[PDB]
Amino acid sequence: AIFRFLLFFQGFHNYTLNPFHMMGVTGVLGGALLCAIHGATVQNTLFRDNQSKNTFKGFSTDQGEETYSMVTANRFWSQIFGIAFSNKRWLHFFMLFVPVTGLWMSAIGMAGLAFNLRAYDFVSQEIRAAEDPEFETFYTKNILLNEGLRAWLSEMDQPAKKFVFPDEVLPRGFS
Amino acid sequence: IDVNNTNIAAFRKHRGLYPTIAGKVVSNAPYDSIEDILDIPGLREVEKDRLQKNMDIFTISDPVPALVEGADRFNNGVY
Amino acid sequence: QPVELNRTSLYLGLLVVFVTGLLFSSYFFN
Amino acid sequence: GLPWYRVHTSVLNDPGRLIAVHIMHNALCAGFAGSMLLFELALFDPSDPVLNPMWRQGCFLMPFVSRLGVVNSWQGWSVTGETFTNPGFWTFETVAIAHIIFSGLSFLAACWHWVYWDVATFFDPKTDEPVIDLPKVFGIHLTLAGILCFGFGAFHLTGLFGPGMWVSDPLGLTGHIQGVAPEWGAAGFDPHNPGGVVAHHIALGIVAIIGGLFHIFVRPPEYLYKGLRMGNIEGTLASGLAVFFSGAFIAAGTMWYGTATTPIELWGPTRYQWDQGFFQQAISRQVKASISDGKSPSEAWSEIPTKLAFYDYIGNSPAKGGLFRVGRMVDGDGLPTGWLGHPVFKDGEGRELTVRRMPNFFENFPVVLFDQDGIVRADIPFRQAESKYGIEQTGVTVSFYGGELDGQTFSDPKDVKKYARRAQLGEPFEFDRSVYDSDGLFRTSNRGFFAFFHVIFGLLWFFGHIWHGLRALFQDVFSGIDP
Amino acid sequence: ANLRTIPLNEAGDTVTLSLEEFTRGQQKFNNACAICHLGGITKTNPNVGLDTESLAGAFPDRNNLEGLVDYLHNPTTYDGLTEISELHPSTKSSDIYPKMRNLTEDDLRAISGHILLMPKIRGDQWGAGKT
Amino acid sequence: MEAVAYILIFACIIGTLFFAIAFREPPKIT
Amino acid sequence: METNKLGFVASVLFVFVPTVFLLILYIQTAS
Amino acid sequence: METNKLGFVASVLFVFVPTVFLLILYIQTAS
Amino acid sequence: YDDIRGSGLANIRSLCLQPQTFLVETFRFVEGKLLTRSSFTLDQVLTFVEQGGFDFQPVTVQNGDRVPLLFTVKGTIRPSTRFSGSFDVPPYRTSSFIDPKGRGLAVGYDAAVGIPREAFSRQNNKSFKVGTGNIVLQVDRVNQSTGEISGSFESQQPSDTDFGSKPAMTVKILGQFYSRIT
Ligand code: CLA
Ligand code: CLA
Ligand SMILES: CCCCCCCCCCCCCCCC(=O)OC[C@H](CO[C@@H]1O[C@H](CS(=O)(=O)O)[C@@H](O)[C@H](O)[C@H]1O)OC(=O)CCCCCCCCCCCCCCC
Ligand code: HEM
Ligand SMILES: CC1=C(/C=C/C(C)=C/C=C/C(C)=C/C=C/C=C(C)/C=C/C=C(C)/C=C/C2=C(C)CCCC2(C)C)C(C)(C)CCC1
Repeated sequence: AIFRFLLFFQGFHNYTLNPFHMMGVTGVLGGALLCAIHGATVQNTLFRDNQSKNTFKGFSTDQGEETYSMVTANRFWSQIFGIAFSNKRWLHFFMLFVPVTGLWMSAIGMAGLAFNLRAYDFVSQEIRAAEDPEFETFYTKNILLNEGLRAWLSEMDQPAKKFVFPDEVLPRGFS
Repeated sequence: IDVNNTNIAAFRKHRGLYPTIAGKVVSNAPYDSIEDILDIPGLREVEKDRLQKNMDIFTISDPVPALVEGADRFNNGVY
Repeated sequence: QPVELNRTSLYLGLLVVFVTGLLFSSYFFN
Repeated sequence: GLPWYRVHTSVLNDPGRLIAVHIMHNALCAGFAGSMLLFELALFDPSDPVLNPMWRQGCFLMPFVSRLGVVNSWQGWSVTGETFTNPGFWTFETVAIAHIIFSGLSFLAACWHWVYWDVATFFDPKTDEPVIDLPKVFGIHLTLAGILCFGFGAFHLTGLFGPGMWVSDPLGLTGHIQGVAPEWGAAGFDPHNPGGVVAHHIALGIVAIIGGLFHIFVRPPEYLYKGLRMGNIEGTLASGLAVFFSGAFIAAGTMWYGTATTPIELWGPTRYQWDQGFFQQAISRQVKASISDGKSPSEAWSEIPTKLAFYDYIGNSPAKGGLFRVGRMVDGDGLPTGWLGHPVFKDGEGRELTVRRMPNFFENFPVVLFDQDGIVRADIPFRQAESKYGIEQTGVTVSFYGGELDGQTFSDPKDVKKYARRAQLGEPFEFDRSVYDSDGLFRTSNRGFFAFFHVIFGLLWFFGHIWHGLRALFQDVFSGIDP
Repeated sequence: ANLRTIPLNEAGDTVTLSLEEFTRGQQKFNNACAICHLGGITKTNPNVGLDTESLAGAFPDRNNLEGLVDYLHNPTTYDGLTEISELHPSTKSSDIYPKMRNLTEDDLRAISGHILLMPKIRGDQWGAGKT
Repeated sequence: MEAVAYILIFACIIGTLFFAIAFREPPKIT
Repeated sequence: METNKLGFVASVLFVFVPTVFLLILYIQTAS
Repeated sequence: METNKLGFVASVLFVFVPTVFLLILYIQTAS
Repeated sequence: YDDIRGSGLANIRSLCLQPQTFLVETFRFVEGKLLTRSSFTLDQVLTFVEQGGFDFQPVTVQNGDRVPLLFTVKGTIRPSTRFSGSFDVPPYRTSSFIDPKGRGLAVGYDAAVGIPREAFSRQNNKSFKVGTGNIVLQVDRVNQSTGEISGSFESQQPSDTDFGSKPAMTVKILGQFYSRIT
């Protein structure tokens, strides 16, 4: 049902084109990036606080000292990525801030799709493609795919509406 | 069905015609006479007589250039 | 206390402005 | 106060400066109301309220101004339509100029309160620290809100000493301003009832006067003073932000659904009047009543008002614009020049055909013509190689009743293929897209834009409510927990 | 019920099918014939479908159970000019197509009876697919 | 003039990226 | 290209009205 | 009025590009 | 084939036609550049009637404007003898082509369904006309031991109009051909 909802939102709403959803995707993908990169950075800047090769026993709950070198991690990411965190508290606030604000921005995009206020189309390109039957962009091929989804789903998506589409008004791509 | 604008897939509709009769009525085009399909320039007697039964639907109306631009009657491309 | 904005916050603010503007420019132009 | 996102907390312990910074928000709000109405009127076309109402023209503040009583301008015209010569004093301009003058006065008063922060009102007598008594101030404020509510609903909306309010018929054709008696029964809770609005404001004015008097003479309990952090002004902000975001959702919902407060002469029709075919059934009912009154089909169909036909345009559904299709509705389909009349499609067999109208969901829709049986009889094809249906293959003719094409019949494939496209968009209309450089893509009304903005406002004020409630309760641990 | 009853021959005699027999034929449709007749049409040629209107309009009329079994005994054209048992699987020609070498007369009868006892169950869901 | 806005904003991202690597505030150990 | 005319002036004030604010805040911090 | 189109955008950058400079300089002096 | 696989040795019996230059008469005949790698060999085709074979080759040549021309010819021997004739150029693409907006002639929309007929109707209703091309075939080298003659041509045929959207221009084509009269 969620998968139908996702494809319905593309075909009827063009939701990938919605910029608030693009920030949602950016926030969620960056949240996953931050989760992975912070875990691996901590795990690879650990201190030698044990004797065994299993470094998971090099940490006690009661200890008040950092279990990983923030200095070595800052050095590594400064010389790999050009920037690095130096503030641990800011790092963990960023790890909070990134997926939460992404998820909020996607919620703003859905609030817009409640009133059908859609980033469906770019008016300049729907114009140009219609005055020029040679102007093809990936966007025009997304608009065509959306029409294909819309006409080929809606007759069984909403069966209260009783949409009757004959086989020869359904947009085919010339099979 | 017209015999100078119509494809092979709409020669299915007739009771027993596919594929040689339809593959030969289309291969030579245009036909001026409606009854010019019955001369059969290279077809045999089993084709000739069977086509001679089926003369109540054939036509010579108009070969549209959008419908004949090199194997558009044979495989238009609509499956 | 007076307001601050350190260098890192300036760079972060500049990128968030610049990337957000690049994102929304395509839709302001429509 | 040092991080950039904390700077306005410099007035958090300075109530004179707090009043200053509030009076400046007032000056900005009223200056925006005045300037926006001036801009809404420089761009307004008052020539006709039938085909170019304010909701087609992107008027944001004008409906709210005219919903209470201010419908006519000093130029003569009126959004109801009549031009005169003595439009009272409360016109569209006087309102914007009053807000501009208020904005100037409030800027000066905020300057005074910024400079003279140290007045002995904001510091208690016993010590000299800045304080404001939130229960007492709340009671005074609640009482003031109570008198303003009671008065507005009992003297401005009733019309006893006020203009009244906009009322309309269900079809939304006789929109005018008159004072509305209160409705105290169950009928007062009908959303499309203005006496309910009048009675609500009356009853809640008495309620807020009593509560404000109770919140001025009765001090809060010692458990609820520390429980709700009643000494913390931040806690007051959190509860006010709660009221603010839940009102936004209620305001947005009642704008999208339509109540007596948002009539369709000002904000236009709702998407739910197109979803159920509200004006379509209204016109069909009126037409058949005239048909059974011994009138011809063309004669009955030409008594349908252009304003009643225009409501059946799907271009007037507020659920049909786009997020970045910015601007006014006539920036899209264009300026309407007239109603083409009811199209009646007839096949080659002489059967009544109906074009399936398109829903609010669809950006574009297959044009398919049904009949009384509901079986497909013609359509505008796509594959057009096994297309047994089709306009020219079936010979569908369109004949118009009413409007500009009254009596005319068209049988050309191009013409029937065009008017079957305009028939699925509702009642067909002629659009001139040269006056406003209209691009052809539908735009939502002021109803849609207001509803969507105030939903975004509800969502961010939900978060702001949470942020300040959590900050008010967890004030002791904001800097950190404990060593 | 009446779905079991199908045309047997061109003489005219509606023959009823057992539910188990029909299911047994349905399975064998999906092991030796669904390679390219899955759905209702033929993948090799998208014009010769296994539909009622096509099979009744075949020459000879092959919308009959005995007609379909006799087709499987001899692959011909839609008009029946050349008996090309080599481009098609054929009950006699097991060397070109080894799929029916294990199928008996009952197997051919059941697979031919299941093709003609769907179309009033489905309708426009077997003929050419639901678009 | 719509490409000009995009190229100018992209140049602003690139300038911020250079200045936030090259002229970054030094992280001092305590 | 039938693009919004003010879409240029919307793009550049969207991205430099905040930017100068940040630079103001940074410069007054650095001095 | 057949006026220069860019005369608007010339007028406003002529008078606020220096202005923000002054405010930057003032604000960093005041802080 | 492995010797010619990757080389390109392809690019009355089989009559192959190998252009080496494409002068388009822009508003004089200027010669562009071949943007379709090497697929211009009209191959395996007193009066001569046209036959099967690759009697069409769509080649896009290139100001900075792509011109997609459908190079085609549909419709005693000594070192001077010429078979001058004319041919019917079909449209570049057949009527089952669809533009970026969903519209087409055999299959497709009949109008722009992006907006909701107007001044778009020149691109909406697509046409499928036919053009004529004059070709003059020169015979230069004749070897009767194999039974075959070869020479050069000049052909003037129109380019594509995008189903009636833009005025096509005439292209001059020169190159050697070789056929086996039998
Ligand atoms: C007998 C006199 C009388 C009469 C006739 C009315 C009549 C009316 N009152 Mg009422 N009122 C009265 C006395 C009276 N009142 C008194 C004495 C008080 C003091 C308590 C009130 C306090 C009051 C309030 C607070 C409200 C009314 C409202 C109304 C209107 C409700 C109709 C409507 O639009 O729904 C609108 C609102 C609702 C049907 C309730 C919505 C509440 C939602 C469901 C809460 C949850 C939403 C959540 C916060 C956000 C959603 C997020 C997301 C999940 C969507 C109606 C005309 C409502 C109104 O004016 O709406 C504009 C309204 O909110 N009255
Ligand atoms: C009545 C509404 C209201 C009020 C009075 C406040 C007041 C306050 N908030 Mg707050 N907040 C609110 C709503 C409100 N908030 C909402 C709705 C949200 C969610 C979006 C937030 C989320 C929030 C956070 C996360 C924080 C605050 C903080 C603060 C305090 C510091 C002030 C500040 O941030 O200045 C600084 C702001 C700037 C210097 C520039 C901000 C520029 C904004 C983003 C653009 C301006 C847009 C436009 C001009 C404003 C018009 C809005 C329009 C929609 C009406 C202050 C007491 C801070 C705090 O807790 O104090 C210690 C804090 O960190 N708020
Ligand atoms: C391409 C056009 C778009 C532009 C996009 C670029 C936006 C940049 C925004 C500002 C970012 C820099 C903030 C301050 C950083 C810092 O303090 O550096 C200080 C450094 C020294 O490093 C430092 O020096 C300091 C001591 S001192 O400076 O040497 O005295 C020392 O404390 C410190 O550790 C050391 O790192 O040098 C500077 O003075 C930088 C200030 C230059 C002004 C910004 C660049 C302006 C654009 C230049 C190109 C013109 C474009 C023309 C076309 C329009
Ligand atoms: C037991 C298995 C099969 C059965 C019962 C079967 C049945 C049939 C029948 C009855 C027809 C004629 C229908 C008509 O044209 O009206 C036919 C045609 C056809 N079959 Fe199948 N088939 C089987 C296996 C296959 C397979 C595996 C293929 C895959 C290559 C295939 C490809 C075709 C083709 C291409 C045609 C059309 C040929 C023509 O027009 O003569 N068949 N089949
Ligand atoms: C001095 C004075 C005066 C005068 C006054 C005046 C003249 C005024 C005014 C005023 C004004 C003239 C105002 C205003 C306003 C406006 C506003 C305040 C607004 C706004 C806005 C906003 C807020 C927005 C934002 C945004 C954008 C841009 C878009 C979207 C996004 C954002 C949100 C960012 C007088 C004499 C009387 C008195 C004395 C004093």
